Amino acid sequence: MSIIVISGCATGIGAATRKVLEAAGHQIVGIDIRDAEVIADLSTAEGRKQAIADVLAKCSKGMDGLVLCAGLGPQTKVLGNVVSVNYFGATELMDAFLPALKKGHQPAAVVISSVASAHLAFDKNPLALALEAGEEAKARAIVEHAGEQGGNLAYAGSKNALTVAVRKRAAAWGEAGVRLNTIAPGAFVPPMGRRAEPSEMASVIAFLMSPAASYVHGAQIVIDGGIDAVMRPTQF
Amino acid sequence: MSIIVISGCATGIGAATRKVLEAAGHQIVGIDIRDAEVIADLSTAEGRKQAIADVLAKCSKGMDGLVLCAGLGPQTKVLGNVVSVNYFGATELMDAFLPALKKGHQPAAVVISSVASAHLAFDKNPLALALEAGEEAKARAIVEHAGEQGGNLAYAGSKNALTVAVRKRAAAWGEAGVRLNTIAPGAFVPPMGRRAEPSEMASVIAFLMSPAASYVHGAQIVIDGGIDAVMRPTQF
Repeated sequence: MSIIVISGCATGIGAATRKVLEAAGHQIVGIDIRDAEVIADLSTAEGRKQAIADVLAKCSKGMDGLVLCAGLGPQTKVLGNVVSVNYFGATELMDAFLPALKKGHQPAAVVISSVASAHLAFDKNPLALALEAGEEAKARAIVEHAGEQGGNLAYAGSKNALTVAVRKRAAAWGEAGVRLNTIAPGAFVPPMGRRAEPSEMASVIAFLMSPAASYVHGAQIVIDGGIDAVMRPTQF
Repeated sequence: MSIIVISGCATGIGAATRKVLEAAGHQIVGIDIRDAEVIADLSTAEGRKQAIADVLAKCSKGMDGLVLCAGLGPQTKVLGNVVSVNYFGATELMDAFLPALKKGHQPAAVVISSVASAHLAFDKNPLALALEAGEEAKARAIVEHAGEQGGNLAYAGSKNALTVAVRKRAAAWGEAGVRLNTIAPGAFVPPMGRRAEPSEMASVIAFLMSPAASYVHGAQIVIDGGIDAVMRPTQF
């Protein structure tokens, strides 16, 4: 009776989030290339469109939540997919699911960005304009024609653009009565002295999807053991 | 058994937090001008020194947590007190209590800053250097001689410096095994367009003080119903 849609549910944080939310009594409709109710490859427009239709077909009466965990990191073989999945795989889905979310009970959504979103300024983001304008081919070309790196550009650039996109939707989602927040997993040795377990990302998402976070909206919760605080003490 | 020290426990968020953590089974050692185990006024150096001594005497075996909710808003008659309580009332206590927290079980601390902490850049904060240097008289003089909007300066200035102070302690606190984060209040039912109840701040603090936030350290969690996102979409 309480459906929550989760992209990237097959592995990592997405898988760990499915576990915690199911323990809370939610019915999950997952989206991924495998081990998911909705099989889809979010790297292309056609793939996302079909995914959206497949999900909405199962949520004609609405959904209570949405968690977008699909994502590709640097080193990804084809860099164009990093931009497509990380940005459009999130933005097109959250935008298409808002109507359904609006009908839900205490509706909320969480988007997995990255601390890398703070490694660049949006106005200095080579992908910013293209991504905001919905120019996917252009954005993919940029990273595929990137200099030495390219991977960090596609990753940091897409995540930075993603966080800003979520914050720019705060007003509209607030009017619709749906909370929308992001978490930013870390990406040397953190002050807390260890690497995180996906479960530690999922527990924060569970908090953000619950009434305990009733007044939390449009925020980005950094989960990195303290690295960001050490690197950017004066920036928040 | 499990002691949690809470400053500003008599009213508002401090009171709401005390209720939630007490329900969680914690023994609370409150610090406030009234209705507290430790009666103290944190506006003076001697007052804080005495409060620290009185608290440590009750936590000889350590403490499991610390929540600093003491604070004064703009428009407080004597602006010097805003700086003293908001900054030193927090920094001297957390620094003095670290040894005790270090001895605790899954120790964590939460400091209540404000969304106002982001309304001024640390490098452009007229109180920054004085506060960091521990020059209380100098800092108080700055706001009491500011004239127009000296109240906003005292408030935004102390809170900005506070959030930076907490972030610069991330490395040391992490090495000590104690998590340290801030919440940034702004001012069921959708949050946008309404004020929050103190309980909605306390529920986030409860989360930050629990294992669910095991990898959250040095972070500032904004709890404002989305206002900050609307105002600063590209800053986070």
